[PDB]
Amino acid sequence: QDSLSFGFPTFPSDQKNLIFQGDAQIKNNAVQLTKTDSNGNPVASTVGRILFSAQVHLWEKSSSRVANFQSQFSFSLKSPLSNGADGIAFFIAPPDTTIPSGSGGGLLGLFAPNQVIAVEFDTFYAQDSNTWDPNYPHIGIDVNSIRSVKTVKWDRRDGQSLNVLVTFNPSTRNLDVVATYSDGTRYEVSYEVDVRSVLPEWVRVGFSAASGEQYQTHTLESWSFTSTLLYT
Amino acid sequence: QDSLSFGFPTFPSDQKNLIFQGDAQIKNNAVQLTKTDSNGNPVASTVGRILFSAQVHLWEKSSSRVANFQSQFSFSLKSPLSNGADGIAFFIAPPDTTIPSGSGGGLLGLFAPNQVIAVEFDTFYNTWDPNYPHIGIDVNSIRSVKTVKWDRRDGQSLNVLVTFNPSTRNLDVVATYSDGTRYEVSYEVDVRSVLPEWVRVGFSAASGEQYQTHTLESWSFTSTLLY
Ligand SMILES: CO[C@H]1O[C@H](CO)[C@@H](O)[C@H](O)[C@@H]1O
Repeated sequence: QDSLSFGFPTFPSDQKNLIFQGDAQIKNNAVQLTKTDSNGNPVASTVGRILFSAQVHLWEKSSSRVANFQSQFSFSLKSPLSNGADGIAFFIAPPDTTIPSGSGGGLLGLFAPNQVIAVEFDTFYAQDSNTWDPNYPHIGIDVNSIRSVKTVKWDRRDGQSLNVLVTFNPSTRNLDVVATYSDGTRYEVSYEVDVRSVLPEWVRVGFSAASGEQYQTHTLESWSFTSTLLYT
Repeated sequence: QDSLSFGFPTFPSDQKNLIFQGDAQIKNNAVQLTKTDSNGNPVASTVGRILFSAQVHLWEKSSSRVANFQSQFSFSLKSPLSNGADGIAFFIAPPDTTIPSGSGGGLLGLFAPNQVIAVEFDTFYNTWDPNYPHIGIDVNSIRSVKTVKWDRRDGQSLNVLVTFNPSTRNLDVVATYSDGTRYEVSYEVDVRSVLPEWVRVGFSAASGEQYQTHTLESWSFTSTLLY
């Protein structure tokens, strides 16, 4: 299909179109990307992801078309500890994408110790961190093997849902990210990217998250998406 | 998802979200539900269907909701015969649905010699005048619970709109040819009484000893659960 749209106001336990990978599963009408115990508390050493089942036709070389798409979602992170980790990310990858061996912790279940576009919301501390202040969490845009090609400082709020809207306009090639808490606190970051140079014509979209020695829940509460091929 | 929609203005050969069953395959940027030879001519004894891969949440008991959905599509039938058979149908069925054994010819690859709702366009020859083709609505194991006379036009595209309103439970069908000729039929149907909460949607077609192409040219669909 040239066009595809879907919306999950919530995530009841009877899901059919989600592909669960790792520890990802539905609990309390939400997708718990990372494992949680009997009490709803997060645990260490966990990675999980979900992908929508239908593949998205991102671009078509034969018609010189590229899709205009938008992904809106909300999540919340909760941790008994003072420094929850590691983060959650919205990503776009080849259809057969699977959790890379050894991609736990700060690798978010997305990178091995490739072809992908992702927007990560990190709360973990990084030694190097050449694109953001390691002393504070950040939102980062990932293009292929370049993580955080662009970032913006962000604040972690235990238990608070963050509303995010990721939009891509093939005309300007701008990948725009806007995130806000319920009080209106807003974070913005955008970067130019020709999706044709990093991703195949057909892809799958979803989310990934992980917790290494430090942990926190990565609760995806809602998600809507739309894509339409446009000439160009 | 509570809502799902997708659109196929055409059907290029590099499909990813279509479950092809039987002889159904892509040719000339269209779905050829029934088999055709090297010259594109229809052949006898063939059955084929397609289903969109993503399941549709038609209704939900927990929240007392039923979806409002619309399915628009266009198809054309062609045959060297003056009595091309047997027909094409848009249908809704359980996600794991497969072509029933011995469902060829007049059974359109939908019925065995059963949870489903379908709108069929029959050209072969009762709740209808066998003297001419007809559009029929099928509910569960009851074929043509209601029908309306229809005219087959070799090689001409028939645009169709099938809609379902949960408030009235009316399943409406409107079909037209490019000259404006219009055919319509509607029937009240509580989807909860014949289909499970999650279903797959698609098309089916078949030709027995009499044949014709069943070419699905385009298809758009949308569904949203409503209170
Ligand atoms: C101690 O290191 C581990 O835990 C931290 C915090 O969770 C991760 O960033 C890291 O990748 C390892 O998994």
